[PDB]
Amino acid sequence: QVQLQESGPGLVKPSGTVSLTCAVSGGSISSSYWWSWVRQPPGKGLEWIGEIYHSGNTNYNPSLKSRVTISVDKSKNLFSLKLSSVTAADTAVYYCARVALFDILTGGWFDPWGQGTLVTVSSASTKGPSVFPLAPSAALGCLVKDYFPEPVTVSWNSGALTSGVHTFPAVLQSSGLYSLSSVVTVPSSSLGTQTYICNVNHKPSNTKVDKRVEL
Amino acid sequence: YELTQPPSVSVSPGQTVNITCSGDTLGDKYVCWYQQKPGQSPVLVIYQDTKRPSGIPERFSGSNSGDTATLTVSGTQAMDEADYYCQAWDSSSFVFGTGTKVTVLGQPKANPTVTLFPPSSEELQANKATLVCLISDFYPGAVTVAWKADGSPVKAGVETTKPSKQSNNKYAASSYLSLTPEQWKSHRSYSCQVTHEGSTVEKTVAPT
Amino acid sequence: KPLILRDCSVAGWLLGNPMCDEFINVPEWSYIVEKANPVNDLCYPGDFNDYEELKHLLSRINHFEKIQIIPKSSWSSHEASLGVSSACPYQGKSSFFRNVVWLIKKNSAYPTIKRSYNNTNQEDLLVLWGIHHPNDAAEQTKLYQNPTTYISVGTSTLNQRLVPRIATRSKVNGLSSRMEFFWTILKPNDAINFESNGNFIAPEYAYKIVK
Repeated sequence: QVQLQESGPGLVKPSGTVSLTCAVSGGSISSSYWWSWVRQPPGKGLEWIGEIYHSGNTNYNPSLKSRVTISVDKSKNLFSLKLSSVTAADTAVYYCARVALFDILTGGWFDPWGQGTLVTVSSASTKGPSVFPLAPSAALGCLVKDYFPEPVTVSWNSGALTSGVHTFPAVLQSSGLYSLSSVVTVPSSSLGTQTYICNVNHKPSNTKVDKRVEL
Repeated sequence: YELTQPPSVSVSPGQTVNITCSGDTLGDKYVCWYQQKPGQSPVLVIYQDTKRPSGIPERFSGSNSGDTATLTVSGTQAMDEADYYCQAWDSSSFVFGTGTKVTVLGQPKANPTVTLFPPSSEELQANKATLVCLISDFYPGAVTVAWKADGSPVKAGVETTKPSKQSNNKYAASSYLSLTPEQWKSHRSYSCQVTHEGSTVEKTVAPT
Repeated sequence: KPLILRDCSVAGWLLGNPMCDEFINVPEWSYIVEKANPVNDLCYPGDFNDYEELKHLLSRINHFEKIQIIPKSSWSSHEASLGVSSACPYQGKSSFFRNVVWLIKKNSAYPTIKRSYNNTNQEDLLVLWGIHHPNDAAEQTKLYQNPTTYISVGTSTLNQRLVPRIATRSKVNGLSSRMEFFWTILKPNDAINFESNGNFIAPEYAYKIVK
């Protein structure tokens, strides 16, 4: 079986160049096959970038055409991707794929695919989170925003509060800093008789924040 | 060139589900289909409109005519729950469909519950303003969020999570509108519109 | 000057098979010769009718000149560029014979073609065309919306009617379908007539010959 493997820096600063390579094993780069790059921003659809043939012929996505370059190393048996002048819109999971032609007409199919590698575009460096309360008035929670890098672990009342708790995944804002929210669904009767404390932990910055949520 | 798919469809176990893909003169193009499980790579299920790769069960089949292509799964099992993308080629460019989430119903339907939080007093004194729209306890796990500033759509400063599994096996989602304190104080109303299974839930906050 | 084909057959070169690319600076010839066994005969698998008779004729001529009789852009009723195959690659992508046009459906329709070319030259014209025999019923519909199709080629000395044979064949160069090619000599005042509702491989370039 033929296998593809993506590798490269997972963090690139804005205006920088995303630089990736794809190692091909089980097959030769010199084939009747084409070698393609495809990206998928988190929680979104697949986007074709471009492709290359062992002879050097390329085809690019017209909207990325200005800043994209794909090349091939026959000796090391790999092909590579360079996407320049990057912005937050370039944060994506980057896949490489082998493309085969149809027996009749134009186009082709993608197989196999590599595992994919996440590339984040942010100028941020290690930063601790700010923690803000979401006051109910029922549901209440803690907003954990402007922290870099991931992850952030959240618990309530030092683990004593589990039921009714959901900690959401983080969004990467255009600023380059992550933000998530942890909410707990409680009976509306308990709001005046009971105290709720969220426990936020950011291990990369060694930040531990306890915030109480009131009415 | 764009390929349009329905955002989501649900189907009972054992029943048959049709995933549609639409495009200009799509019947003149060979269409391929890909299965993607969360956190994993796309998997080829159907290529060249009708063909199955070795290792794909006869359960899967596809067809193409006119401007619309269709992926078909018969007697679908739990393992068939995934995202499905159609694919074609036009004018020296490969094109992928918007994608369709297929849910096999393992539990009863649940209407979502939407809570909208205005910026906290503390954040406003930090010279920042963030609207938090929290969506929880709904099934199936597919939702579409839209933000309105004074009834006018805003795509700037909006970030939304993918629906995630709760402890009770329902699904939850979140959307953020990040603003500066001046922007948030420029409009008199903000809305979070959440559409789920043809039904639309809405919450509204206002600066004072 | 005599045309000596290094890697290509007469059929492949007349049809303009992409796999035979040999450097030709001067485009005038006397005659055509095939030596031993050609490396490439037909890139899209199929047959060439009356081939032996044609090779003898082209070695019997003292002047040979290629010319464009039916421009590929003159088909505004159909799709003349998208019909391509992996068995005939060019620069890694799918392609076809250069001198003959594979007509497929534009949008959801394949209107009936009535086209006539009158030889206005002072020389005999070698004209080539073909029929495509699709793999199955599904492929027929894919390429041409019309299930039941025909090709009529008239000349004062010829009456031909072809019906594509839809069948699955052995895979040659990756394809289970076939293409049959035909030729005739068009007299200096005579006109050739084409009619087809599908499966037609139309001429673009022809060859002026002198005995």
